[PDB]
Amino acid sequence: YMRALDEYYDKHFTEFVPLRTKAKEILQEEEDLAEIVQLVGKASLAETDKITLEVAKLIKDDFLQQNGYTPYDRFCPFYKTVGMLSNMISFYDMARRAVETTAQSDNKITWSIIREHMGEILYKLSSMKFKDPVKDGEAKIKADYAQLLEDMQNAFRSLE
Amino acid sequence: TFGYVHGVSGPVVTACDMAGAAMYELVRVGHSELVGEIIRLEGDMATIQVYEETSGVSVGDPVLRTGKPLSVELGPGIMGAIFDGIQRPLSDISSQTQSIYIPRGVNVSALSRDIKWEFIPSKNLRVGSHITGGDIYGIVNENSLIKHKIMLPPRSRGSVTYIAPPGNYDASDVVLELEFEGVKEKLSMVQVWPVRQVRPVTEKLPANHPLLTGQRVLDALFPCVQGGTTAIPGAFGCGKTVISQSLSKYSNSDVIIYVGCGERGNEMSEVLRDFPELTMEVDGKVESIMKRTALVANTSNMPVAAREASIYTGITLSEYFRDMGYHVSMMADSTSRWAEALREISGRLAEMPADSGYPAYLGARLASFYERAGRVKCLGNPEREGSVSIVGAVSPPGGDFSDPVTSATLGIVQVFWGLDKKLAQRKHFPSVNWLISYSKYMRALDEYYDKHFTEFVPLRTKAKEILQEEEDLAEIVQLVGKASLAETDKITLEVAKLIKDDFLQQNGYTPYDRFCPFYKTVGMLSNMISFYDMARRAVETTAQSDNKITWSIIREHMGEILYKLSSMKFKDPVKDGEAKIKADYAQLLEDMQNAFRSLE
Amino acid sequence: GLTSEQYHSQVVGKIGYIARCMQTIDPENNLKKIREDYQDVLIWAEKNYRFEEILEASKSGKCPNDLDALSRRSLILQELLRLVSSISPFKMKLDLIESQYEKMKQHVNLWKSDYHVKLNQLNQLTDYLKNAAPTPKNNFLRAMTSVLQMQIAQYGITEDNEGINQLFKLGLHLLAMANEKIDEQYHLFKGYVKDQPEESPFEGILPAEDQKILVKTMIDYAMPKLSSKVLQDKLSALSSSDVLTKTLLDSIDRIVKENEKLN
Amino acid sequence: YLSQPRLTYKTVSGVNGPLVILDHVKFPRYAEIVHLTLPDGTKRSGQVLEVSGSKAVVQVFEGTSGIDAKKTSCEFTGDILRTPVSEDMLGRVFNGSGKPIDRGPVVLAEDFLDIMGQPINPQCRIYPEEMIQTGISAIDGMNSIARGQKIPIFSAAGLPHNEIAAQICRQAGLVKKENFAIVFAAMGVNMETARFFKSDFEENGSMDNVCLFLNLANDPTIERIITPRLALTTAEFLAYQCEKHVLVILTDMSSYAEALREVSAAREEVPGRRGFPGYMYTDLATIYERAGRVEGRNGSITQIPILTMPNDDITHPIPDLTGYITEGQIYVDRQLHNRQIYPPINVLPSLSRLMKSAIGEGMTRKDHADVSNQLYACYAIGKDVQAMKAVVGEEALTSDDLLYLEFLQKFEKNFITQGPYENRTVYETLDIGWQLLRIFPKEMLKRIPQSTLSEFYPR
Amino acid sequence: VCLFLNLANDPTIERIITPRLALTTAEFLAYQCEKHVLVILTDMSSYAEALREVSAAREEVPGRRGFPGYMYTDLATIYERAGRVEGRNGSITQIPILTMPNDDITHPIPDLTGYITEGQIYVDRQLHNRQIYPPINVLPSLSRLMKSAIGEGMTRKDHADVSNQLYACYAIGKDVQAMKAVVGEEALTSDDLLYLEFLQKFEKNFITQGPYENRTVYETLDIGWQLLRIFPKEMLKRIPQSTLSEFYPR
Amino acid sequence: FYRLKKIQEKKKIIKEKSE
Amino acid sequence: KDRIEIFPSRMAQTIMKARLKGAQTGRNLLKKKSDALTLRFRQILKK
Repeated sequence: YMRALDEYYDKHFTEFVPLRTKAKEILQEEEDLAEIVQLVGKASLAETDKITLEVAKLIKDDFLQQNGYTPYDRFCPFYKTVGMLSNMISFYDMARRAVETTAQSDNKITWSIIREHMGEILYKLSSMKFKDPVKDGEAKIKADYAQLLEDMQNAFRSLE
Repeated sequence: TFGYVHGVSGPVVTACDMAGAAMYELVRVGHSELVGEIIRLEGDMATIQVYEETSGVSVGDPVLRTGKPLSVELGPGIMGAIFDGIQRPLSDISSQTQSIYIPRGVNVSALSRDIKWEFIPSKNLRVGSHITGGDIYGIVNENSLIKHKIMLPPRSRGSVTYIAPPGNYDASDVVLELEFEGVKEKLSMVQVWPVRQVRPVTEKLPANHPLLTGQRVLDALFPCVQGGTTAIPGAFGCGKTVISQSLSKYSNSDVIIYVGCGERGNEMSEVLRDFPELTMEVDGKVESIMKRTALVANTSNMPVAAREASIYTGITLSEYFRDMGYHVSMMADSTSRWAEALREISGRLAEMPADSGYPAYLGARLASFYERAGRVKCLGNPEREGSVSIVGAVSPPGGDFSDPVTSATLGIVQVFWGLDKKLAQRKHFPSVNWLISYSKYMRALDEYYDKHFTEFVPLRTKAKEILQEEEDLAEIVQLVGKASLAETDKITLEVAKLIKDDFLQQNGYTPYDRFCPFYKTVGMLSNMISFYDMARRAVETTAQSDNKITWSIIREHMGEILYKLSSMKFKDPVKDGEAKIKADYAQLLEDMQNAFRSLE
Repeated sequence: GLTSEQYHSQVVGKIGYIARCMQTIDPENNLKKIREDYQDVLIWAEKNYRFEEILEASKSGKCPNDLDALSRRSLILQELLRLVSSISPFKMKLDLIESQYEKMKQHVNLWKSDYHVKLNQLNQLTDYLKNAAPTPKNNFLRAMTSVLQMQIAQYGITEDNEGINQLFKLGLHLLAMANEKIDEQYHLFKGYVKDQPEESPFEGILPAEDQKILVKTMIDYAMPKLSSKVLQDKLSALSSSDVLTKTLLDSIDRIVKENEKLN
Repeated sequence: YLSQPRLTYKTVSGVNGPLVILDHVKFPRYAEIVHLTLPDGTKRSGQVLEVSGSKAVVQVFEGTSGIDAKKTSCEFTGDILRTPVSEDMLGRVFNGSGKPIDRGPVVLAEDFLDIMGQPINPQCRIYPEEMIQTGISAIDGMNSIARGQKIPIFSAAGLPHNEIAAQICRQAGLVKKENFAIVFAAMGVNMETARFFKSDFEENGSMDNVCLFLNLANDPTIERIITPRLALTTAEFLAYQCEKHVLVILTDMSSYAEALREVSAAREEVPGRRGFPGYMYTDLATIYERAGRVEGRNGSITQIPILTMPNDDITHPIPDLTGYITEGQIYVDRQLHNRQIYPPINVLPSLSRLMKSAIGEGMTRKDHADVSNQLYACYAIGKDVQAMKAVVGEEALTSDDLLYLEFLQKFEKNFITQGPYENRTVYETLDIGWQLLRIFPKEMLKRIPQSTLSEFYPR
Repeated sequence: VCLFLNLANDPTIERIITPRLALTTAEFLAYQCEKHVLVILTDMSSYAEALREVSAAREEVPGRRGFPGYMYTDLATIYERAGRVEGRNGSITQIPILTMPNDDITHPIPDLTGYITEGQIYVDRQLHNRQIYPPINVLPSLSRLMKSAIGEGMTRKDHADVSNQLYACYAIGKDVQAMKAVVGEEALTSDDLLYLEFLQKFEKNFITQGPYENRTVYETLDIGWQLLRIFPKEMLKRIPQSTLSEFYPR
Repeated sequence: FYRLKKIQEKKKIIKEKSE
Repeated sequence: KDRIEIFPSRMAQTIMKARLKGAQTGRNLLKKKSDALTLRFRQILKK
């Protein structure tokens, strides 16, 4: 039904379709990379592969994982779902931007640098799931996720 | 007489009033006279497996009982013909009905009765002279290339009461009449024979004479014998075309029979579009091999009984020509597809499924079919030898030889040529693998070689041994590299590459070596093995000296000889006669002797 | 092997066939030795037994009924009859017929013998000419085959005769040679005539009309190569010859050479 | 013509599943059509599944629900099923049994053809030769289809094989280096997908060429059995009588084989391998082999069966037999689809055994075969290098391997990836191929002859 | 010799009775004329498939791979017509020959024949492709009456121990080959190298034999000892000291 | 397959028993 | 031992084909790793 729903998305959640495509792409790349990782080991991975793995874990644990018995994740409205996915995919985009831009150069950026540089940002990306529409408003949740995006942009701009 | 249809459930028709019907007799069901085979009797009823679509048959439809089981009509007019497995002549159906379809329940006579043939009676025969099964009572001048020989049917004998004088007759004319125990029999030029009964022979004989294919790799390393049996993996890029065309054009087979036994539509279209175009030289004139080839060709949507009957129709025509004393070569194009036709018929009958789904008797049917091959002293009075060489292909699943059809075929057959898509990719024509391939007739053919080509046998042994050695020298190269091999085994490698590139490789489109006579093949391999032995001698007799010889020394000193050996291919049998090629190869031997001696 | 009734039917048939081959190879009882060797199979056709009667005899073992022995005897006679037929108009002495019969009977396996191979080759050369129409190659093959038939009649095939071996070696090559290569056909035939010890090989063997056609053929090939009218007419003079001769060929060669030296 | 009036029997002697058994039938025909009236006035067609003596077993197209003895009437139509064929049905949408479902008229027949047809005479069939371009680069460049080839688009459940089929339908045509027709035939296509086909072909202007047969997932399975035969009968009319090159796109032959299974079990035959009938080979052959060029008629029939491979098992009877009868395979691939490449045609296992006839000068262009071979070789070497990269690391790669990785990326991103509504002529696909092959210096394009490299490579 | 022939194209159902004719003649000669008859039954696979053909036409309950449910009983009706009888000097050896389909010794024909017969001489592709003749792969071979047909006063008194030790050394050599397939020459200890040396010299000396060579049992046992001597005594774990101290040294 | 074949045969025999 | 000791079924056949292809992927990747190590080792010996 994706072909049909792309119209509804381009009218209501215009940004959701590319997020969906990139989420699927990330999941598939991580699936591919795990086969090598288990057969040989993680040493040979490039920064792009490391970021793909370490964002796919974020998606698989903190977006595609839902405790249906808790008050906050008994039901995830679509504004919350698209906000979560937008933040995660924005993190993917900007991490890959940093490493791609600084590759083949002496002032090299790496996932090993990014993780320690903005450990808080990763914690909040993980914690996004806990926002509770039943008490937090739609306005509050949207504002919080936009603030996380702002913090992410500031952290990346400082790392750069 | 007529029966009447009493039921129809798919192809299974059930006919009443068939008291006398014979099991496995053919019947013509319905007003369109669809063909069907009596697969069961009960009381005075019969169950008829109708080959063609039954849509439209109705209760009460007349069932015309053919008097004979599934049978082939044998007589003049076979040559150059195209037949469906049931012996329906397609080249006459299309012409007469002016349509691109096989009319449902067509009833075209297999051999045209309209065309007049020239018949010359056997000069000795006269009224009152005794005549026996298999005797030739006359010759029909079918072609410039096949003098058809009109034979008494087996199981027929007596005293001549009438033999037609020489002249123009057609299959409808009673050409002879004979008498036995007062009973009288009239015989036209056309007889009939069940496809599933082996035509009798006075005496089978040991397959004893080479089946030349003109391909060096086939005639030298993996021979088949006139009357022998062969297998060929059929695949996309392998190029079975080469073997089929080489047998058709250049083999010593006096006659060729093809079988399609359920090809793909367009795959069969290729064969039917090609074969008429092939040509052969006979007595210094270019002739079309359809003067000596008959094609039982059919596609996969044709009746399943047609696909399963194709192998037997082909082998029965080939046995007819064998009886006339020709050296027939019969090529089946996919016994795997014939086997699937068999599996389908078995499934329709609901028999118990045997190994991996094929019927309980696939192995027996294959065994009997191939066993019908052989070199025989034909029946009848004029002493004759014929043969039928069954070169039927088999199509493994992706190269897996364990499926019942391929495994039984490789157990039954005696030669296997193993064409290889990988060598075809490497641009090595023929694509014969020369490691999976094999031939079990070598012991039988040593007799012939010890008479005609006395020196070929050691060369065969040595060549196969060289190539097998290289099979391990390659892994040695992988382990430690080419620089690490002793000089003797370096020589092994370079001569093995010489054999690969310039003996076993044969570009089939060139004039000089499209067809490689056996004298030329034995000469080529003799010179190459002479070089091998001389290089081995040079290295081995100087291992005991400081002036030790090496491949580098040999190549730099004898580059002319190596180029000459590599160019031995180009010696053209059509212009460079047998004597000239033999003298040229002997001169190469002289030069090689002198070069090795001057190095020594 | 064969069924019992079929085997005995074959025995009857082969007795009849041996009788027929005898009658065709010697319709006058000239070959007494052979007819005595075949007396015990010839008797059943000498008398007018019906197939049923001879079949009962075969079943009872009264008549010779070993099928392998019958095959061998019939084949020894069949190759001889094929020889006598292949020579066709070139009749052969009774004594030579007998010697060849004896050799064939001695031989181990006729269907693998060089006797049979030579008969097969001669029958190739004869079958092609039976139908082939008159053109240079066919005329050459017919001339060489007539000479070969004469030599076969005069010597017999059971010997390594150099002349007959050469005639085969050339005739089969000519037969295999392409039809469009008129030049090489001529070269082969003329080379044969040149090498032949006899100066006029075909005299008496061919009829004068065919010999005249052969002079006409050689002249027709030689003439178009020339350049001078005088020399063309000097060659045309040779067309009157009734017989082909090595010296006449040499004269033709002289004149073609003289034209080519004028060129 | 049949003058005699039809016999209508109330003699129903049984109703057993989808079958109605009538007795005292006068001279029943096998495969005779029947129109039977239920007690309440409804009407249902049926086909005489079997015959014996005075009995006739009628497979009612719709269920037997509501049928009874003593009140159901059953008219025997006195002839086998026949399809009315014309050119008028070019540009129409029909349900599985020839009834129009586009609110047009019932077809005014140019002829009545027996839908079983007859097998084309193998001595009249001709080799396919020239190309049919589908617009989809991944098969036009690398797997081109010769006129008369039968080449199936293998695909697993969920992959966009229906979308690919629709794109082929909307784009296909002669290479035009106007007598082309298409016969779409959806078997067992769910309602949303059928609506997708209908509205897509209506909207994108292609309906002039396309005769579309739809057997919805919940239409009678006997109508599913006879849909491919209706499609191919119309294709034979339009090809071998109207002399226009037809492309037959049979969709979900797995959903056809399921209907074949249902009809066999209704006949009460014992199952064959994997539950399918033993004769499935002959039947699928009867469907496929109604294709190819015929001597003396300037038309043809190309086929593109589309297969839902169960469990992705290429050994399953449907794909195995379809590979035996057809002449290639085009793989729709799940890893590509997940990576969100469209058309996810995996060109490594894909093959077209008759591509060698559809290409070359005068058919597509001089360099088609060479560019296809070189693209395949570089794609495979790139996949090899991509497998190796994760093991040896990027900086352990040589410059040539980096070229191959770049080529792999841009071949999956510019050549394979097309988007549903982008139509690329074969010439455009070849030029995209060259734009990718220019990633390499000429010396690496070892499968292209120099005579071609020198002509096409520059610029 | 008395041949019964049912060639490849003769009737299939007749193969059902051909073995029974042959064994009936064997019984007439052995138990009434007192000959020592050796019976050969060629392609009991081509027999079992005739059995499957008839049983399928009958629709009898199938066993494994479609063969009838009673193929054991039928094969036993054939085979168990062997052995010797009290008071009658003759005997009927039997040497059935059968083609194991796909070389698969778990196939019903070889399996049931194994359960019925007194052993099996197993002929091996992995040796025939190396051109060892005869390619008797002893490791799966078996002869249930060797244990009593050998010993003191019949052949020789080391025979049992020699045979058992050759079995063990051959098995360990095959295992060492399968191990070096993983770990290569370097990782093998001298004992594994000893076993590989034994395996080579065993297939070269003991199995390999001229097609017209007639080795006595004593020669075969001595050739067995030449190989057992490849080892130090303590590696001949299957031979007791009394045997070893007498035969091992020489 | 064998079980289904057996059931089919038994149904045929039932038809013969009833008719 | 000869067999993996999974019980016959279509599920088992699917799992075994997946596992066979997994082991073949492992074989290919480890063979390429060995080729990298071997090329480096040979280079290092030459130097």
